Amino acid sequence: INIVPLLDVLLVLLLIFMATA
Amino acid sequence: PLLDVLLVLLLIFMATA
Amino acid sequence: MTDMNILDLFLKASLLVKLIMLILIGFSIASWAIIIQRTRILNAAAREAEAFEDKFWSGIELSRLYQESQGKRDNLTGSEQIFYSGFKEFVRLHRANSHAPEAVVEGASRAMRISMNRELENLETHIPFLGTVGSISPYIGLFGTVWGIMHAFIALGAVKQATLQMVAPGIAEALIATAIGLFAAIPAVMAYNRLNQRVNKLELNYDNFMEEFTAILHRQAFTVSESNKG
Amino acid sequence: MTDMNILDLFLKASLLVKLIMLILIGFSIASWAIIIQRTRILNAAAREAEAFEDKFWSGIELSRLYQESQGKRDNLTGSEQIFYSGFKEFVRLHRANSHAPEAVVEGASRAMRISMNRELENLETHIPFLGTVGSISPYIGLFGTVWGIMHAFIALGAVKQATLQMVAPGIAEALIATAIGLFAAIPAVMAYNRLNQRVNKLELNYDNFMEEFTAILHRQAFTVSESNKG
Amino acid sequence: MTDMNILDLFLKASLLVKLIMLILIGFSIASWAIIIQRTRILNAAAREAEAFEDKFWSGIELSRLYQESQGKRDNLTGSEQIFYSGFKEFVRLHRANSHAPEAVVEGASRAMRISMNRELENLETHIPFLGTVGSISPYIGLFGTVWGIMHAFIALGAVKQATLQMVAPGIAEALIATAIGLFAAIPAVMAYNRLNQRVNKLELNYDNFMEEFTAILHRQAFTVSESNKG
Amino acid sequence: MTDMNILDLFLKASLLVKLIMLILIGFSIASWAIIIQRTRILNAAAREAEAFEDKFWSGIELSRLYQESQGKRDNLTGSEQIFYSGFKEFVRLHRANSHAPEAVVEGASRAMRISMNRELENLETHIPFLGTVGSISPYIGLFGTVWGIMHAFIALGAVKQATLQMVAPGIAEALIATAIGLFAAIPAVMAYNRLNQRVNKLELNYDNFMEEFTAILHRQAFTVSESNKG
Amino acid sequence: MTDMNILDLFLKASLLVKLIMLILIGFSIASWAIIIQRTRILNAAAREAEAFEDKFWSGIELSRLYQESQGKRDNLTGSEQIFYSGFKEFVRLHRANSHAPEAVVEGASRAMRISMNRELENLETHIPFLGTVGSISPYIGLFGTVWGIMHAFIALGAVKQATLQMVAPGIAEALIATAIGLFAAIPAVMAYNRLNQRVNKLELNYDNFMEEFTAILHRQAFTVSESNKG
Repeated sequence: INIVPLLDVLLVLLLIFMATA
Repeated sequence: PLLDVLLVLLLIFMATA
Repeated sequence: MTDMNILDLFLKASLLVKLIMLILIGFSIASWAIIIQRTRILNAAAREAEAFEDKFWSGIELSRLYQESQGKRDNLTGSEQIFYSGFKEFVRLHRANSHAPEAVVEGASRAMRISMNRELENLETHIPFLGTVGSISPYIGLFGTVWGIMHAFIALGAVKQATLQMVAPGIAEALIATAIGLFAAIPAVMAYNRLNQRVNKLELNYDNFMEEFTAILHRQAFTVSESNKG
Repeated sequence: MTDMNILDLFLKASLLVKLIMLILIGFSIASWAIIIQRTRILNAAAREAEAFEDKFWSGIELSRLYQESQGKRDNLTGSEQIFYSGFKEFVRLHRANSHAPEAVVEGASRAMRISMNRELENLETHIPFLGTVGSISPYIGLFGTVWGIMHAFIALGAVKQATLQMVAPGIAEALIATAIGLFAAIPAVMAYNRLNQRVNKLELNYDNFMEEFTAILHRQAFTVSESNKG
Repeated sequence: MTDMNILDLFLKASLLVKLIMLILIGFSIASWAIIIQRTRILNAAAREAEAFEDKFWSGIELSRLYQESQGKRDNLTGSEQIFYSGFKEFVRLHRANSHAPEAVVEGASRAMRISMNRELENLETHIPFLGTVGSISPYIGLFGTVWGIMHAFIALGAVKQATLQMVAPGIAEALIATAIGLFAAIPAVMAYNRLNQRVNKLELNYDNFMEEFTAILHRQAFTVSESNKG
Repeated sequence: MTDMNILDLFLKASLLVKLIMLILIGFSIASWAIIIQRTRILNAAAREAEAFEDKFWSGIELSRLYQESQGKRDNLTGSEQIFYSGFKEFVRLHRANSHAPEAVVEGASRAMRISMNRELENLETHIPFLGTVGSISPYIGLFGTVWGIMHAFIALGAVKQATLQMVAPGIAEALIATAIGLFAAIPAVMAYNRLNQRVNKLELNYDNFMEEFTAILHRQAFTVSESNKG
Repeated sequence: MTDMNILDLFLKASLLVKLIMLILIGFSIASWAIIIQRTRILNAAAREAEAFEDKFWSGIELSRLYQESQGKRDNLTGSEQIFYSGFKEFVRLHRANSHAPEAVVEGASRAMRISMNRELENLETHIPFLGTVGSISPYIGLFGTVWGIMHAFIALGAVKQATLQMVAPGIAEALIATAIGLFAAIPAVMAYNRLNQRVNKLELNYDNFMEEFTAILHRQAFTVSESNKG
């Protein structure tokens, strides 16, 4: 199981999530 | 890792509005 | 108060996301099915192989043993199947090339290798699917999760005014997707490792048997050749 | 004022969350039990192997030592059991088929390797259980954390305006599964690797005993067989 | 309703990101074509190897089979190629240096190794690229996604009143990159493991053949050499 | 203006949080000192091993180099230690067991292997510490960071008008432990790898030299024993 | 619109941030350089070993071959060095113990193994650096992101009015750190696997040749032993 690419995204998600305000 | 952002999603969900 | 049901989240899922979740569900299910079936078959094969190895090493006569196996030959496996075929090849090469115990023994061993590789295949079936599924699924889940997220930001940018409320559903769905992928993945990978280990164990045992039968066949062929001349 | 007790979440955790905690904690207990038992067993196995090697390489003749071992053959482990099995099989094979000392060596060696395999099997019992539990438990915690995640999202879905008031119970509720999973995982992998290392040590020691004893048996067989023909 | 559909976003994609996307799409197509061509090659090779195995094991005369192979020598493949190489080498060396059967045998084994490895180059060809893709692709997608997302995200923070619109479309697009990367990775990795499996199978088949043929050639050399001296 | 510096919030870490941070700091110091000491130790051992091998493979007499190693016996490591012990055991068993040059040299070589095991164990000392610390200290920091943030969002849950500043301080105070743990882990893993690679280099040094010396000692015992019977 | 090039964020980045970034940049540069030089080395070695074996198998005189290689002993590489070492040690051993072709053969085999392993290390230099790099860099991207979000929280908590603007630099730092980590990693993984494969291929080649030359030399020693008694 390679895991590296997994969550390095999600952090990104919550930056636009923050941009929602 | 999987667990670590379970929080981050919940947290920034809880705090965004 | 309303029970917090994932169903409301499901029916809002896009075409692609729902389809991918279905892919993951099916892969997980078949993972379980293969794990169970292969596990049972492997355990039983190992036990029968142990019993037959001990029976052969019980000092039992080779020809007696071969007659006894040949009686029920229609159901041979693993050690005993290889024994049967190899004994057959030893018999025939000794009948044709008794003058060459070493050459006869070599053809014996080759018949044995043939049968063994056959059994290794017969037993390994579907396992590479296990490894494939375990190794591939997390990427699938991440893909679906990313897709949902993209549609979420599609919902967000197309609105002049920002807000958290408009985006939560997409996030929830996509994260569920990643989770599902991981759920499917972990069992597959664990099973893949375990099964390959036990398979290697069997393989080592079989190779050991092949060489041991080979050398015993060397002694048998040489002795049968010489004592019938003096 | 009310004390900020950690159980304030556990009691308010959703039934699924408490189920996840219970299962993970059960695996935590099992991890501890098997870890400790294997720890004691390996320490004792190392000490017994030390004890038997110390007397075996003390110069004592192997016949008397074999009779001593037979006194409790019911009760043999590790190097001592390898010793007795090799002694017995070597004597019987040498007396039965002295004409082929190499055959004596080979049969006895395979018997010794058999005993060593069995002892290694004894030492490794349930160790893979520890490894698998350590690898897997964080994901069992994942299941519950995810269900809490979705409960929290549907919780916020109740109010028209989103805000940092509503779902924090649901959030800290969700995370309990993850925490209990990590609680289950840390010692399990810790000890899995540690006992893996110690068992590698033990396996190496037993193999070296097998090698020296096999060579001793080979020399005894060859010298005795050659002398018988003088 | 803005027709904010994925195709157009890709059309108006930023410079470096669009370059990355084209790179990945090419990776995808090339993976596709490599899979297809190599699948054809391996299927046909499996078929041809199958038939050649079946015809060889038939007890057919070696010289006759060699002549039939020779008739199309210009287009030999697989076990046919190995057989031709070894057999021709054997005949030549036998007719030149019949006095050293071991030497001729060794040369023949050399020749079969040479042709066989050549064949494995022919077959394995480009697979390591499939591995390379299934290895890098996720990270390339990450990288492009990150670069573009950074651009938009920090473009946000240079205005007094942070507004969602200046970013959401941009990040929605940028994520397309990682999506594509994983979409390419999936079939890539599936095909990788599949093809490597089949290749190992071929390898074992060929090696077993090489050994059996080696035994046969040893036997023929020795039998003919001793017969001519009677 | 309050000095909320990294050190400030670290000191103002809550009891569990401050304790976790301190534990991580202790791990860091321990790993750093271990790494430097073991690194210089590896450099010294490699220097000594290479110099001694250069001296041995120059044709120096076995007895002369042997007593020269006896001279610093109390300060021998690695290859020099192994050679000294090997020739000592070989000579001693030969004088006691000259009748079996093979048995003598095999006993001496196994004693050499035992010394090699002991010195390798000395080398690995403090190394598993580094590996597992690097593995786990992330867990120690992150667990506490996680719980603190949970409690922080529980607290800000009571606010009608949510603002991050009611949680940003707590979130940072939590994340400090994670950051320090990982910062200390990085070098742990790097040094673990580098020093383990050196360790395997030295281990191969020792196995190869042991095999060379064992063969040379077999030759020496054979020559001396055969001459003794002239 | 601000010409918001990444260089600006880097230059505005904090000191530790810039240090981390440059650390990654250096790792990447060295990674590419290692891959390049090592690849050229291995290509040259592959070609020269291939040609050497081709010419050697051609049936040319072994002694003439050793003369010619000794013509440039200063510049032996791979197969050539192994041949020279084996043949020289063979010459010496036969001059000592032609009576024991088995002993002489084993001694030459040890010599060739030594030469081979030395060559293999000479080839493998810095590969483990690539392994370590591909192992660590993403962890670096992580910790960098963590420090970035840390400074982000410091800034966000110090303003009377919460504004997402203050954290923008921190997360920008996180993004740049992670991007550099990925960029350094890609080549690492790719080339690391590639190079391990190639070197193992060469290792197979050399082992095979070693065995072949071993049998040839055993035969040649026996032939010379028989001829000397003529």
